[PDB]
Amino acid sequence: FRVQPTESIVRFPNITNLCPFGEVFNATRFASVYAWNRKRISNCVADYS
Amino acid sequence: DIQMTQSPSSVSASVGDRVTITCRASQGISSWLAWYQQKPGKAPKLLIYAASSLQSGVPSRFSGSGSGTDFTLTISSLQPEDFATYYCQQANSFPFSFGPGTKVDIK
Amino acid sequence: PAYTNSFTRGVYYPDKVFRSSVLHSTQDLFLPFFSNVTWFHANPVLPFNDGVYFASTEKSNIIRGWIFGTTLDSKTQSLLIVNNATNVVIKVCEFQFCNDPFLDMESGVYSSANNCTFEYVSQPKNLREFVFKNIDGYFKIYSKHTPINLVRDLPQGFSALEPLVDLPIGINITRFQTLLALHAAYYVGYLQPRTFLLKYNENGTITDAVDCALDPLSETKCTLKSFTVEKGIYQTSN
Amino acid sequence: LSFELLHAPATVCGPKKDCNLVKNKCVNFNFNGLTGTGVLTESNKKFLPFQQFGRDIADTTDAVRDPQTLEILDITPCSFGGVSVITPGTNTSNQVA
Ligand SMILES: *[C@@H]1O[C@H](CO)[C@@H](O[C@@H]2O[C@H](CO)[C@@H](O)[C@H](O)[C@H]2NC(C)=O)[C@H](O)[C@H]1NC(C)=O
Repeated sequence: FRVQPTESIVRFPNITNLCPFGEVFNATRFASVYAWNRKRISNCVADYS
Repeated sequence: DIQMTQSPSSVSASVGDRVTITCRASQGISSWLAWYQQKPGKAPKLLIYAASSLQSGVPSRFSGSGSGTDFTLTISSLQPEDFATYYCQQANSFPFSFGPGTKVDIK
Repeated sequence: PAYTNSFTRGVYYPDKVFRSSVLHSTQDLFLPFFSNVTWFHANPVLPFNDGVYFASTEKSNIIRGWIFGTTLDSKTQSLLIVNNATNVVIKVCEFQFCNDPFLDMESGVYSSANNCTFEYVSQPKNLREFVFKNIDGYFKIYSKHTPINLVRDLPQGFSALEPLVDLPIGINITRFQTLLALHAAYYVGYLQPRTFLLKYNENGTITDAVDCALDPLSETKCTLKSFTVEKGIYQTSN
Repeated sequence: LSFELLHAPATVCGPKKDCNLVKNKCVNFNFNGLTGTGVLTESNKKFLPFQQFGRDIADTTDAVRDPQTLEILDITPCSFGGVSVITPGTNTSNQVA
């Protein structure tokens, strides 16, 4: 006699410091093509969903 | 969120004087600013935009100046109908914030 | 220089496992019991042979960081672990330095401003003990603050060093030197693979350990997996 | 969006989703990389701050610290065993226990 597992759970530390893409894709004023602006996003948790 | 903290609270002057109104910001609104004239009992009107420009119709005595964080509006030939309050609306960040106001009186 | 003997000092937690009333035996890098450790009193550059045991009894804050590297130049990184009055900075940067570097801004950062990679700020009468090792691209630091008073040599007792933080630098390190606040006694000891018999109490804190290679009695203790043995003859090794 | 790879460790890396914590039921668990099957229950064990999970004498994991909330959970394997049929013999009756 053996009982089988019913669910599967996963636990990971709190997701913190999400990457600041919100400013890049939502900024009110973008730049003209000749002066394309470069933003080095670093040290962050990025979700592309 | 950017707040307008223009320094002159009120300026006392008369006809044929010189009045400078300095507007202060908190981030990079370098070239996105407008000025408005608010006569009591009526809606405001635009006279200066982009921190350096002249609206089609306004006389050639109100001049905008300044770029970056500080912004100054100067008048050299003050006229009685110009006596009102002035606001420096921003245009950089989308939630635009108006100014406090600056009353000018008859003295 | 001067030679002093470390009497059962330099035992840290080899892993983050909680064990209660278990006489665990582990194989890792430990400072051998009753081994001579060089005494310094001034501070030249030192090699990094798989690990170093740093102990300083200075009551002031003159000792305020360390540097690491193998062929330190502007092309290779270096470990800047200086200790400020309120914080620390972990500056792994591709820099070199002139002779006699220290902190009074730093005396070594005059030319140490080249191609820096990663930064971190974690850490802000008694003895400071530190163990440094760099394995599989991970740099591990163990520290303990034990109150010692009116004793010349290292105190006779047991103290387990707890880890502070592991950093993924992934660079080569061969030379080691401290950054003395030049505006001075500290001990150095080296770690080589040894077999230890850690004894965890009911709270998970290590209380005593046995060096399995010091003398035959210790090897007998390690074989029986106990800290006490009874009358008889025991076969231990070959 | 221009990504780039280098020998240095990655600083921008994807998130790890989590499921809500359940207890008193035999469920597969993945606590920060620890994989196993058992029943999770609240524990009174006292962990040192750096220690993350516990092991028994036989080097079998028994206690794990939840990552999101710093609490200790006891791992107990869910019940198993054998089944035995007690009979008085088919020559007398077919009723069994
Ligand atoms: C991880 O995130 C959870 C979710 O907010 C945190 O849980 C809260 O923590 C605060 C801090 O004490 C409590 O006041 C709340 O009551 C908690 N809420 C829940 C639902 O648990 C948790 O503290 C975070 N952990 C870390 C280490 O940051």
